[PDB]
Amino acid sequence: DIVMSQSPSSLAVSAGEKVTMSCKSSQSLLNSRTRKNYLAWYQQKPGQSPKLLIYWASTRESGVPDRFTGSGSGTDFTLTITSVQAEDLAVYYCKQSYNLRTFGGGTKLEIKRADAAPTVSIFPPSSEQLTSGGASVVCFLNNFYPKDINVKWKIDGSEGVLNSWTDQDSKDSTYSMSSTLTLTKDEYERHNSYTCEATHKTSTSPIVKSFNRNEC
Amino acid sequence: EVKLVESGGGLVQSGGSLRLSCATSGFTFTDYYMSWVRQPPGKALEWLGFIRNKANGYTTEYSPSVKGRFTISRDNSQSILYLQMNTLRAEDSATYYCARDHDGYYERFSYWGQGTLVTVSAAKTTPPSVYPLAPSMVTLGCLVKGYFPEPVTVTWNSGSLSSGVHTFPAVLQSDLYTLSSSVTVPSSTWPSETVTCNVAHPASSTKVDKKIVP
Ligand SMILES: C=CCO[C@]1(C(=O)O)C[C@@H](O)[C@@H](O)[C@@H]([C@H](O)CO[C@]2(C(=O)O)C=CC[C@@H]([C@H](O)CO)O2)O1
Ligand SMILES: [Mg+2]
Ligand SMILES: [Mg+2]
Ligand SMILES: [Zn+2]
Ligand SMILES: [Zn+2]
Repeated sequence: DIVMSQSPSSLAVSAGEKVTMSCKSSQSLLNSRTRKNYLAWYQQKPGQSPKLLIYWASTRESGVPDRFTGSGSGTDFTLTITSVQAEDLAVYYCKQSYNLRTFGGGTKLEIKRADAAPTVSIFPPSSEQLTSGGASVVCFLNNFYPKDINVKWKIDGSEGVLNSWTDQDSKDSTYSMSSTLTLTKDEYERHNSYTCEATHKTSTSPIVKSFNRNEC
Repeated sequence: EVKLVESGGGLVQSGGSLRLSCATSGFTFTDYYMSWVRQPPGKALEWLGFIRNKANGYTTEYSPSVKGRFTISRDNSQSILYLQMNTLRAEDSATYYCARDHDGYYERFSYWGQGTLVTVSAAKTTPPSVYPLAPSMVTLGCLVKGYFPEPVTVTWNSGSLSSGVHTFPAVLQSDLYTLSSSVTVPSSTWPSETVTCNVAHPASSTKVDKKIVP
């Protein structure tokens, strides 16, 4: 059959640097009839559809930046991005169309940027949820880098939690993360202080945000 | 302007069937092969099959992963592409894209639709509960809690607030999804001006506006 393989699985590059990525096919994609390689590259930005960048191995689609260049022949192909931009954050796929079509497994390009501390916000449960017997406390850890981060919840001073990180931001190359603590109303009502504490490598001091139920 | 727009995805039980459509415009439909490609959440693109152009008899081909079980057809009067899916299984859960394919000259998929999400599950449809997240700059949110299946859409001020917005990917917990969205605006602008999250959950036809009130 025709097996398409890509490398690396993922890598991160700083804005302005060069990105190199590879695509292999189990058999030659060089069509003897037209003497072209039936190999195309697609870019898929977070939560977007794939978009054509390059086809016939090296032909850059109109509207696609000069910084994207496809190369290689036969079984081996390379996508090169010079002077990478923040907006270039995406999974990049190669695809043969020599015999039906087959996509490679993709290469995830992340953007390296300077370390940035998160902005932390805590939100008490809404009365419209409380009416119903539940109490979700939410903390946003917004616009930080790098991705690793620790969140602790403290209720009246001591430590049902859902965490979610966003994809990397296509503009400032930051990540954000939400932490949601869900309690019953009966349990929420037993305690006064609710605290989320974010520890990130940007500071040895956790960022602490809190509210007290008596102050609501 | 070339347009492709898939519809028809949502929740279906194991063993059931489902038919997707892809409305096209802006190009000579019959000149073109058309393909379907799917993508399970967080995974790679998978080519599924194509239907050829007029010059080639509108014949069909399929990946072995789906041959015998999926069927591609086309309406040449209305420029609509179809995918018939039968005997669906868990692994068929995915975003389905239609893409414009070969014209006899170029080797490329030039255009792709926005995608339609198919979920294969025995779980019931459950609409979301939508809760406000209120406390130089101020960060507000909406919590979109306890829904199934994916997806939901979240906008802010019917889309006029687009900068300083992010939506946190949904997390599945005990058979339901929850997600949240943040919006950051100048504190001189809220609560003095209105901030509202607009939430839709197509599977239950849920439409919600939630004003963030101080
Ligand atoms: C129009 C015929 C073939 O086009 C396809 C196809 O299977 O429909 C689709 C194309 O994307 C491409 O994969 C070609 C494949 O390259 C075979 O096409 C040629 C060839 O390149 O040798 C071209 C012309 C005639 C054809 C066969 O010799 C007879 O149909 O081969 O396949
Ligand atoms: Mg307790
Ligand atoms: Mg056959
Ligand atoms: Zn207590
Ligand atoms: Zn055939």
